[PDB]
Formats: sequence, structure tokens, C-alpha cells
Amino acid sequence: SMQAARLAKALRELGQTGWYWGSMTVNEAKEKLKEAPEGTFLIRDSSHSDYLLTISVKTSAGPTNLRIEYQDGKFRLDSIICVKSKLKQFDSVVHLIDYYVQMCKDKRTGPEAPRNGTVHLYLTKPLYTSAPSLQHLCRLTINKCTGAIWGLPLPTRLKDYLEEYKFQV
Amino acid sequence: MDVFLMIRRHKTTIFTDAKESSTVFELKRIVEGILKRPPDEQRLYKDDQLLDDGKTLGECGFTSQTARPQAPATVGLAFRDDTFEALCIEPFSSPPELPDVMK
Amino acid sequence: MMYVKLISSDGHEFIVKREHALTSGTIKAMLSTNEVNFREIPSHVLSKVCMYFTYKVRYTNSSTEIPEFPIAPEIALELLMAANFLDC
Ligand SMILES: CCc1cc(CNC(=O)[C@H](Cc2ccc(OP(=O)(O)O)cc2)NC(=O)Cc2ccc(F)cc2)ccc1F
Repeated sequence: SMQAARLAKALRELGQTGWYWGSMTVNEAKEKLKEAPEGTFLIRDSSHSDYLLTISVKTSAGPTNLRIEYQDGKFRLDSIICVKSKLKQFDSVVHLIDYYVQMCKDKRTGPEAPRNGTVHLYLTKPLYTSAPSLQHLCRLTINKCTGAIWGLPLPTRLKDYLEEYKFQV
Repeated sequence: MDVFLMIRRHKTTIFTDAKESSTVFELKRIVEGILKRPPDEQRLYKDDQLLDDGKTLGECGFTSQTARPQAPATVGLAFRDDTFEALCIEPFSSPPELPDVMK
Repeated sequence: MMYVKLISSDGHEFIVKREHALTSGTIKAMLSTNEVNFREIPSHVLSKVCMYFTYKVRYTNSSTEIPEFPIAPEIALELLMAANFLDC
């Protein structure tokens, strides 16, 4: 299926992040986030039967957790927290994260909670499981500079690499 | 604790690390193993200032926060026949101009 | 043998611990003389590569929070090609 193909790719991108912690319990995430600055986040498998993945993030009050939903080929933040029309849907979960990160980088969202009940996710920097490759670190930097990788002075083989992961986080 | 450094002379750079409590003399002992020049034939600098052999790197200013593995602090190195040479560090090549798309 | 010497195309020599140099898959093939001459990698790129060897070795585990590796936009094209040449 074109659905199953998009989900395989979603999971492929996730393995590229360096901040996917796989099977990690909520209490291991709470320990690993305890001393981190506000907004530090990771993604990990959900221990819940109906959810694939969970975001764990440091707030000023300590680590908290937010599940990610997958329904009919699309990812969104758990619809328990808000009406679904306010929870943007994505084909890839790294793209979902990238969006919320760019939202805060662009100061279109801050650590203060909104008063009108819309979505309040303050994310700054990921928590890496290990040092990612130097290739990937360069890819992250080129993604933060431009989205037009096909006009770059680069061999086609390395543009295919940049195309496999277009995110800024 | 750990301090990460580039020890530089002319066109030579050593990537090494030390402890913030390590002495300057301990640093020169590292240089000797790799460059085979005895410690008394060595002078080490932070910027344009000579470093007393008995100080710790900390008391010279090399903190962990300022000497990270991804951004090591630079130590200059000058060798001694009768005279000690001038401290001289050859710069790296300069990067090309950023392509327009990326500006 | 505890260290290896890496030489850029403009003649800069970089002395780094041999264990560090092995993070590069390309270097590990040759080494596993004690010098390697990169005749197409300039010093502004090669110095940053060596910093990455340090950072990679220090931060394999996660008992320390892994900080960010800063990469100026101006080297990132060349750094990409070097990183792909060295396979790290
Ligand atoms: C700012 C992020 C955010 C959060 C919310 C509300 N969130 C929750 O009330 C979550 C539910 C929850 C629990 C566990 C879990 O993990 P999972 O079962 O999926 O593995 C997934 C979700 N409660 C906790 O975090 C409490 C907790 C923290 C640390 C710990 F050690 C144990 C428990 C709404 C909007 C938001 F934007």
C-alpha cells in the first residue's frame, strides 16, 4: 500500500534522528530529562497499546509526556489534549516534531501557556542517544540554510542523501 | 574536569585533552612524547601570554566550559638552540563564499 | 602509534589519538607509515573533522548530555563531502 510505504519511510526517518530512544519507560525518560533545560525533548515508544510513540519533554515543572497518534496514514498529537482541527496532521513523525520545533524557534510559540486553549508544546533541543554522524550533522546545517538542495554545488549522490532527511532537527 | 585543546605550532596541531587540575608542566610532558623535544626546550602560550610551568590549566583560564571537545581551546607552542623562537601559528585556509541559495 | 598524523591539502598536519582517527571508516581501512595525506581536503575542513573525532569518542555513551556540534554554514558543503569521503 501507498500507506504502508509512507509508514515505512516515517520509521526510517525516525532512525536517522539520533533522538529516537526506542523502548524506554516513562521513568527512564523522567530520569534522563531531569537535569535538562526547559524544552529538551526526546521521542520514544509508547508503553500504551493504542499508540506507537510518545514525546517526553522537560517543562519548568519537570518532565512531562505527550503521546503521538497515528490514524489512517497520518500522525498528530494525541487528540485527548485538544480538538483535532487544532492538531495538524503529518505523513511523517519527524516532520510533526520539526513543525513544533520551528514554531518555537520562530517565536510563534513560547514557554508560557496560551489562554484560549490551543496547543501548548514548548520544544527547543533534542536529547541525543549518541553523537550522530558528521554527514548527518552537515545535513542538519544545510537544511537550516535552505530547502533547495537540488540547485546546490554537490554531486547527485549527496543530494540524494540530503533528500532522505529534509528536517532542521 | 576535562579540558580539550589544540596545541599549535607553525603548521602542526595536536588534539589532546587534560584535566583542569593538570599543570602546564604536565602539558609540556605531553608535547615531548609526540614531538620529542624536552620540556625545558618548550614555551606554551594562551593567546599572547606565556604560561608559568607550575600553574594548573584552570589557573591559566582553561575551564571545561571554554575548552569543549567540539570547540577546543588553543595553546600556542614555541621551541628553543640558544634562543627561544617567536610564537607563530599558521592559519587554516579560509572557507569559500556561501552560495546564494544558502545566504 | 598512540597517535597518527593527518595532513591536509594545504600542508597542515593534525596529530590526533589513533583511537580517535578510527571513527572514520575510510581511515580505519588504511590504518587497520603512520601518516595519511588528504590531497583534496583543506585545513579549515580537516581541523573541523578532527574536532568531530574528539566529540564522537567523548559522546558515544549518553551518561553526559550530548551537546550540539556547531558547524558554520560556510564549511558545511565541503564538510559534507569530506564526511562522506571519510565515512564518518
Ligand atoms: C507539554 C506536554 C503536554 C502534556 C500534556 C498532558 N500529559 C500528561 O498528562 C501525561 C500523560 C502520559 C503519561 C505517560 C505517557 O507515557 P506512555 O504511557 O505513552 O509510555 C504518556 C502520556 N502525564 C505525564 O506526563 C505525567 C508523568 C510525568 C512523568 C512521569 F515519569 C510519569 C508521569 C498535554 C499537553 C502537552 F503539550
